[PDB]
Amino acid sequence: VYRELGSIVQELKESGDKLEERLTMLSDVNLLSASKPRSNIDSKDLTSHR
Amino acid sequence: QNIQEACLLLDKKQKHIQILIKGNSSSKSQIRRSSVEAQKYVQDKLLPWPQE
Repeated sequence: VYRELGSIVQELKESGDKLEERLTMLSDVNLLSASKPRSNIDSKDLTSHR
Repeated sequence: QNIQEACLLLDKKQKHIQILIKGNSSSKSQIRRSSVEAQKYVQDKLLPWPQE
């Protein structure tokens, strides 16, 4: 009984941890379509600087 | 000679009765421990799982 209940909690926990890692990824500001353009030119934007 | 051999048999059987009495007292004590061990396993290991 203990061994089967332990498998179910392990599977639920691994699924929970993978969900939280995906939600943190999908919340990255760089991936969001609604990112207002920066007013300042990025230092990596060599063409706009030139 | 048969009377002497029968006395030695009586003594061997008497030693075995003493071993059996001591063995049954030990077994009664072991059944009581096994009952407490099973209850303690249920309390410490099984009952916590629903909250997780």
